[PDB]
Amino acid sequence: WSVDDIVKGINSSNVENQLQATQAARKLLSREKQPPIDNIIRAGLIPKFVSFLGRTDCSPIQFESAWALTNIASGTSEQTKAVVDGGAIPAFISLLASPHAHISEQAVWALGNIAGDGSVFRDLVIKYGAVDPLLALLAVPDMSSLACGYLRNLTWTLSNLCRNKNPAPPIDAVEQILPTLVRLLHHDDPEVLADTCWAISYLTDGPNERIGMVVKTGVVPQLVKLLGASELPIVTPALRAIGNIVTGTDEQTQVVIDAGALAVFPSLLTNPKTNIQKEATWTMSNITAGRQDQIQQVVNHGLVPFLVSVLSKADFKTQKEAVWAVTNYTSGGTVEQIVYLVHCGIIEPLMNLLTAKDTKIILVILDAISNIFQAAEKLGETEKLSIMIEECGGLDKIEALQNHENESVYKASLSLIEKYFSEGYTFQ
Amino acid sequence: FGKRPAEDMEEEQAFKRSRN
Repeated sequence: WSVDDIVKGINSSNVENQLQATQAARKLLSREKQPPIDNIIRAGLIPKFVSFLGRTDCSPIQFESAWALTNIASGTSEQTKAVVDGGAIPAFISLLASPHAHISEQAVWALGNIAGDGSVFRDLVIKYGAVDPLLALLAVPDMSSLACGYLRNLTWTLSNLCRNKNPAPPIDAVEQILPTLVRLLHHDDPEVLADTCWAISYLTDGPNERIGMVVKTGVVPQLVKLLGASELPIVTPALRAIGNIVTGTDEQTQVVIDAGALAVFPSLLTNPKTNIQKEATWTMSNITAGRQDQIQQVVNHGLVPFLVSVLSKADFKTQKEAVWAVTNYTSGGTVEQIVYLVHCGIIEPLMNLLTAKDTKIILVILDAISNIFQAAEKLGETEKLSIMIEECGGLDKIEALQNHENESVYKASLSLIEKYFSEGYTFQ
Repeated sequence: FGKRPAEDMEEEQAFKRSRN
């Protein structure tokens, strides 16, 4: 059909001619590679589709128009906005109660698209009262009463209500949605678990208050389990959620450790996927940023050698994260812990990254070495450590930095040269 | 040397989906 033929049909007072045109429009919007969304908007059809959502009598045209509008709302912000301006949100929310499951579904989907656009339309969908009727659909006794296609859409739309910052989702909305997300995180469908993990990913990406909310529900254990799933779509978000939680307080970080996250991290730190390695090493760095007893659990779960090898073998983005992990460790750790780091052969692969062209990272490594030297001083083993650094070719790279553009680099490298180059309570 | 927040995410879930 032409867009003209669709308009002529929709404008007909004949209810069957309207359905036929809306079918034709649903096809243009779904089957086409380059859909004529802008043509349909300009033809002034959005308001008519939106009122077809209200046609209880003819549930076919409720469904067909819900599809059409889904796909229009799936475009650019201009196109989504066009649908919202056409009054679509409260009409979709009304359809959530539809006794026809597949129409409810399409409304769940449509609302998901709108909420996905950003913080504005997210907050708006909530304002129109989308939460109560959405959670009500997952309020059944047994989750497996719902078809898996219908359930994935609900979980996805729910994740979009948890998404974005500036501002974050309203607290009242998060408090209400979380109990359902806990229940969803124990479902055995991979796609649902990925969607749920994404939701919790977004909720933990904020200040400690928001993290506290997630932690109190008791989901950290179950996330740690999902950390070691086969399905990479589950691991990626689950790891990001865990990473976000350890950005919080020492007590919040401990929940993660207490939940046995450190057992799974060897496979994360050596994952086939670059992205998982980075994120794992980033997560590690935030734990080596913590209390000395937390550093000791990193040591106890045998992870230090894994960080040492990530620092050697990984791509640069990941190596940067290892630099941070190692330096945080040297900053917070006891002399005993630093000795152990040296024994795992940190010195060389760390100092190798001094030839990196990243002024920030260079300063972080020189700090690490400064910290290690202070541990050495307390043992009276600055000579031994000097000689180990010379043997790792690290002295050549420190005095190489005395011809660097940066002044912090120049003076930090100088102070090391001047100062130091002129049981586990020894570096042997 | 304290806690550091995340970069941007490389592999993002869909914002919007069309039904095809």
